[PDB]
Amino acid sequence: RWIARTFFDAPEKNYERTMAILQIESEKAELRLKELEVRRLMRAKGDGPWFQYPTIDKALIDHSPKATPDN
Amino acid sequence: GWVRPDLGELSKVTKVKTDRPLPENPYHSRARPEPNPEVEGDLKPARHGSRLFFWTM
Repeated sequence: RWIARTFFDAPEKNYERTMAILQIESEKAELRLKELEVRRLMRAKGDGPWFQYPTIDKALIDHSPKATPDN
Repeated sequence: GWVRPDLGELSKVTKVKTDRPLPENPYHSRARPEPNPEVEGDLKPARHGSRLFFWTM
């Protein structure tokens, strides 16, 4: 009684604690495989935010009316 | 007649009317790039931290 109650923790506390750690690192591992999937896909699709290599900016094209002959 | 215009003959960019409707989509005028969706929405702290081989928070 003395030993157990003062120095230790119930199989309750430890047990459910392990339940929580398995929650945490579980969902981590899952989401790691997710990000490997994502970044794997991004170089092919180039859709989303991660991989962007800036082209030349359209901001300056000089739309102004120019020397008439053409273009 | 014909008064001579001299130094005021030109520049002064002229305004003119034409019956023909202005050309739209001049020269090639292709389709648009279908731009990429911009990042939106409130974002909260990340989940459990660096996610690395270890190092939680």
